Amino acid sequence: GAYKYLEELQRKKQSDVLRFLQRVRVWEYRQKNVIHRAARPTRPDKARRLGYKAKQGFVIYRVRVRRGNRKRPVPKGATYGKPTNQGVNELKYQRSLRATAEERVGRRAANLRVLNSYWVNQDSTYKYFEVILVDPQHKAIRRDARYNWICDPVHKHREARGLTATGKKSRGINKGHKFNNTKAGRRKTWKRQNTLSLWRYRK
Amino acid sequence: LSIRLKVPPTIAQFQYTLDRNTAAETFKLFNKYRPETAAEKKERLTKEAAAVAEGKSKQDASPKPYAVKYGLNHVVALIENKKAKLVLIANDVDPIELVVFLPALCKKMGVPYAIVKGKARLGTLVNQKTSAVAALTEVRAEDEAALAKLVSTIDANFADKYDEVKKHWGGGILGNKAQAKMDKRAKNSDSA
Amino acid sequence: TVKTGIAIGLNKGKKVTSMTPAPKISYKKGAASNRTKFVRSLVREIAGLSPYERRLIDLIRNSGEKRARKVAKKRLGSFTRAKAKVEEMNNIIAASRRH
Amino acid sequence: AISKNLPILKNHFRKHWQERVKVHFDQAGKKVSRRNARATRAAKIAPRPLDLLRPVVRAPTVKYNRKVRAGRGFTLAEVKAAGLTAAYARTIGIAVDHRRQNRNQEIFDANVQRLKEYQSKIIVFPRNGKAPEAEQVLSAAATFPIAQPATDVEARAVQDNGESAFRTLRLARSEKKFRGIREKRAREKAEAE
RNA sequence: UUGACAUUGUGAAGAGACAUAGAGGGUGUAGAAUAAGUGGGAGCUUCGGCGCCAGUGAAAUACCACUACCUUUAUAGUUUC
RNA sequence: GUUCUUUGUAAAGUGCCUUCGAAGAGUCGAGUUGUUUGGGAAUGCAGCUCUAAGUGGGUGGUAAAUUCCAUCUAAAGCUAA
RNA sequence: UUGACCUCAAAUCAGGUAGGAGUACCCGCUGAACUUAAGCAUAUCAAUAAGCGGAGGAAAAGAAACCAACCGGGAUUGCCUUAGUAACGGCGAGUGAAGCGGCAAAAGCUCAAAUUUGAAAUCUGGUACCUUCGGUGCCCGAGUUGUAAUUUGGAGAGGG
Repeated sequence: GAYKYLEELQRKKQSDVLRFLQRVRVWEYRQKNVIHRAARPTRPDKARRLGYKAKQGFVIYRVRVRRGNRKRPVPKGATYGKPTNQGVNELKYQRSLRATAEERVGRRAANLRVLNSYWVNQDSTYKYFEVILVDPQHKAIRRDARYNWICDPVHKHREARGLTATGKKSRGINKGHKFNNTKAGRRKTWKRQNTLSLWRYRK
Repeated sequence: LSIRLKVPPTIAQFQYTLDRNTAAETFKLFNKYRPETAAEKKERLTKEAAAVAEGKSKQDASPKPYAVKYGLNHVVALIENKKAKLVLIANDVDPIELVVFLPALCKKMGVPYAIVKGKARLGTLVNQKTSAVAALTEVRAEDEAALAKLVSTIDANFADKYDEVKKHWGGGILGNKAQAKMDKRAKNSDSA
Repeated sequence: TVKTGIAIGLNKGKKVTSMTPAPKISYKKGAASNRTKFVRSLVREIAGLSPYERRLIDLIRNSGEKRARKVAKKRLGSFTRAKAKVEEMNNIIAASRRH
Repeated sequence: AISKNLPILKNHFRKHWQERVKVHFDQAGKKVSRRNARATRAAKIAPRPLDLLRPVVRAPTVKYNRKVRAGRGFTLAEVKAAGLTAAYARTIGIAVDHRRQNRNQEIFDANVQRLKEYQSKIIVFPRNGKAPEAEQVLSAAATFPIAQPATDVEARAVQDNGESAFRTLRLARSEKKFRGIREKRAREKAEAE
């Protein structure tokens, strides 16, 4: 309703008036741990258009990880082959540190069902992506009125899916030229299309 | 927020409180105006079964429910239609982002907003737990003089302090052990 | 654009006698109204401006309208937004120190 | 080392296509099965024809001529100017398109007319049971073939009054290009106040 | 191992060198002189001042320029102190 | 093909005129680095600084800018054969 | 000198949930060597072998910020064709996608962005009753930081 005024609010948090409030936002995010218990959402605008109902189910988590890349536990470079392929620190990851906010609390989500996710505040050491979950074994969810697909075996448990809301956040898998790469997947988008299908009735 | 260091110019109203001399008559004024509870409304439906349902009189043979206005972070029709009078502010306010634009929804339209602290007791006269504002558009003649009188009080204690507050920041509040050495240092530095 | 009706050469297309009814439903996202210019005249006036734009409002009028645009150009990342953001600042200054 | 004057093969050879080649030895397998589902799962299950009357749409581009293609519906504008609504067409069997409409005149004067030879040929059975059977047809897609409308016949008299063509189209292509060149100097000449 | 921005607020902050332009001194022997290594000597508003005015003599005093700048100020500001 | 019930002064859909037209908030774009690919001077994925608009933005296999037109309505989910 | 709301906790109860094997096919993330090589790096092999986790009973993808410059186009994948010409590679060995046409299989839908304001109508839990992949009544909690009904880019909502 009155979320139209919240739409304008974007860079006002960094302006010379609410810039002090920016630290107050990331304040509680670091004071708490990784896995804990939360209550009512802090942002009624974002945690709403992803699926909302004033009852007992829609919550907002608070996961805290590092900020950067990843280095594989190899004995100071167990690889070491080609000078271009080499570089244990040059291997600055490639394709996953965004679902991380769910990929670890997915064990805490395997017993539930992740709805969507978003962002609130960050620094230069940690990451804070608040994720909303919905309990699928809850009778209020199994019935309700709108949603009637939660009962059916549908979801992939958004922590090993790769097709999360934070995963479909990117992943251009449309139909155009910029979407012909991962249109099928990784193997079938190459192993299959490059296969000379030879029937019985050969030419 | 408004105890330790500086305060944001967009707010600077949490340090200001209302006296118990005016707030007393304010709470008692909203006492007579409250919707019926769930325990005294569902049973009432069985009483009007032979007057409204079988009586064929939708909202005809029923007294006017003079209910006080309300709404905080969800106000749309009370601005475009100019139906906002007495406006109150919440106490705790967990969303920090949902308080920096509350006085702006009354200053632009010239709506007499009142900086008050509390919404829990006013949540009892609305059959809930938390409340918000309490304006009156269709008030009776019983409390007509008890409503216009408070208008001149709010406008001379809240409406006159907005532009001046917005300019200045706000601070100078003493801390704790910090002022037990800092203030004692300047005393010996000037006149030992 | 006056088609040819025959083989290609000068014009492009065919003489289509369309009835040109109702097109799409979202050509003009912005307009006058009393709500679109009600939020910015209530929310934007609170915070005012941003720290990186408080310096750009002292380069357009002072250092002319050439190099000042280049400063905001690299500040954003493109020049396509130098007429949708910088141009908007012309109405901000006039609604501040002027009025 | 050197293949001399021979066409060097650059296909999927060097790779391990020993177990990669997905051979398909079906065709007739899924044939009969689907046909056992066309005479049962489509005939003795929900007594309705599969291939309904598809909208005769054309296949453009100069690369292909005298072609013929089908669609997914008759839009909403064609249904509105037919006789019934859009929501009512979803109950009968009339195909309805989506996400947009059409603006062409030839399209409107081809699909709407065809619906007149379909809607007036069938009726609507009541929802209160009954609904007698009068031997229906399980083929509405390939019932009324529509080819390309021929213009004038092969008996046109000799008409000429300055054809040129080869000289006209040559200057037409030049005029298409030389637009921001000829008019460029002309605009800078008429501005001489 | 090193550096800028951001993470990370605030401007009451001791002392310098700059990003466009107009004065200030150019003093070694002799010539009462500011003749600064080199170039330019028929000239710019023309009624009028100096055009090469005197003694001395390697260089002689308006004139769009490669120029080393002893010491200041300077409009919206200033990467590291 | 039958028997047994009144949902309902109800619900849904369609036409014309006046007053109108909301659209997700560190997301898109751009720049640097790594990996991958068929895409030719930045296609997809991951991380970081700067950092979007309301008569708007983006794409349509060759970057950018000025004067016109123009296949869409994303950053959310579910969905037979 | 004395009672409430929000946030943060603690059991062995009615009513629920979590930790894996097999695993064709398929999907997300991370990550090698050998063969060929007019010496070596780039590149090919290879968005690979092996290994791990989750979901489904087909999976991924897909009902348009897509594909065209024509006779405007009518959802995804796969077989045939487009298609071995361009591109990428010490232009060497190699890798090599998509659009038009044609064929088989079709019926599509909805949250926030939106206050009934002159009667908190729906959903969850417990008891009783009953026709138990459910319904009615009474008594709580969640719920003024606004739920529910209506509506989905093809327009839709609010009046006469």
